[PDB]
Amino acid sequence: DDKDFLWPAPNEEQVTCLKMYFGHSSFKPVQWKVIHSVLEEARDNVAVMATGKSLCFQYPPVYVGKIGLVISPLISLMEDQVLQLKMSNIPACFLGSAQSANVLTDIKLGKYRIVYVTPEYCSGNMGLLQQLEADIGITLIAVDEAHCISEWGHDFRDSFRKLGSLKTALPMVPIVALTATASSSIREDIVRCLNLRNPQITCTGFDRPNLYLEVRRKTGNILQDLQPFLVKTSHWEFEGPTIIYCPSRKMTQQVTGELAKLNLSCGTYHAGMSFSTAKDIHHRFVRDEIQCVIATIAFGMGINKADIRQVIHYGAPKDMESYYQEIGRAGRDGLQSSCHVLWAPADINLNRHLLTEIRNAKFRLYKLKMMAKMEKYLHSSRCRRQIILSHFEDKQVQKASLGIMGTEKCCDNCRSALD
Ligand SMILES: CCc1c(N2CCN(C(=O)c3ncnc(C)c3O)CC2)c(=O)n2nc(C3=CCOCC3)nc2n1CC(=O)Nc1ccc(C(F)(F)F)cc1Cl
Ligand SMILES: [Zn+2]
Repeated sequence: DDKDFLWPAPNEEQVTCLKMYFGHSSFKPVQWKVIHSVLEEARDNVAVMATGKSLCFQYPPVYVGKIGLVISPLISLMEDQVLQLKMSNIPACFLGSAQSANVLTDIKLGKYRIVYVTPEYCSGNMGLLQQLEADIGITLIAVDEAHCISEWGHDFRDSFRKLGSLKTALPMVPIVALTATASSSIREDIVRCLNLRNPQITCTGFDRPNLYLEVRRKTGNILQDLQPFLVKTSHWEFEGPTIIYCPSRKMTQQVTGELAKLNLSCGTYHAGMSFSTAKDIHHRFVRDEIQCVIATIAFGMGINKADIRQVIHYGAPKDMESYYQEIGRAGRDGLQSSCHVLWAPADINLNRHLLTEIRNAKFRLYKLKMMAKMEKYLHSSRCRRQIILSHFEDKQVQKASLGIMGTEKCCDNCRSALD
């Protein structure tokens, strides 16, 4: 199941390095997402993990035989990670003012794969980083406890604000900012204060008991299907901020057309609109000038909005992984939210036909497997949350979710099994 989520697939050399230096035979999907984006795209990342964090930033410099810099204020934990790396035959060291001249020389020569430094040491030694980059090449800079750069976080540190010059001093080096807080507002501050460019955001390890899951059959008559979600007001509206994800541009236009007849505060978003009208819809939704966005998969990434109360997939989703990213945008404030899929067998027939249009054979098989998992989820009588967590989350999140599973607030299948 985990291997199906890996896109693209790791090669043999990547797998051999993982077994030899990290004692693992396979990458976890979130680990692979960060690692692949660093190695192949030199992309900045924000990795939010609630508790295998170290592999994300330790594996890429070890694989390419270069240097990964790790910035952290947790001195004892850095010393322990240095020790664990050495026990696995990985040259690593903690570099600070008390280090020997002989150690800095081997760092300068590219003999150490991972170098741990405090933020204060890093701030006062930028020229050394420019020298390491020009002579050896820095694979990445990891910034641990990254929430410390935020003034509205719970642990602001003066030593962190100076890390905003890393991107200017080393423009080609990707930064992997790591934190254990899933706060949406702290994440936007991490991105801004570190000067990250189009960062890949990952967020994993958290159970989300505030997300109610439901799958229901459609009639195709749009208003008949959406009426149960609507509240007559003086016009009509949803309970709160809502996203309606559709499988095509035409469906976004038809759904928007029906809600516009009701004078509902809404806007359409798809990749066929002009840049200015897309920016307008995005801005109006985050400023709460519109309550509902009717969109294709093109809408969602980079949306800093914690109070999405409802996600509706109007039509069977085509891809299980995309569905997971989309529902993950609901209730980031921790308050009650709902994620509903309204589907019909005809949506699955059409989704399957469009899959034949993917010319790359390897990508078509990956998308076919994401589609088959989505179809199994839709037709299932089992707990929806159990299925989702089994595909995407670790055993501790699965174990932690056992409290909500089986109860009236879990999913539609737990509610039906109850009575
Ligand atoms: C889906 C991952 C996720 C997120 N993302 C949303 C999608 N995304 C982007 O849009 C995006 N991707 C790339 N680059 C940029 C710039 C982007 O914005 C990546 C981050 C995301 O933003 N958050 N926020 C949290 C919080 C957890 C606790 O504190 C509050 C907030 N957790 C997440 N997760 C994990 C999550 O949702 N798992 C989960 C657990 C149970 C169920 C269920 F079965 F029970 F229903 C369903 C799901 Cl999906
Ligand atoms: Zn359930």
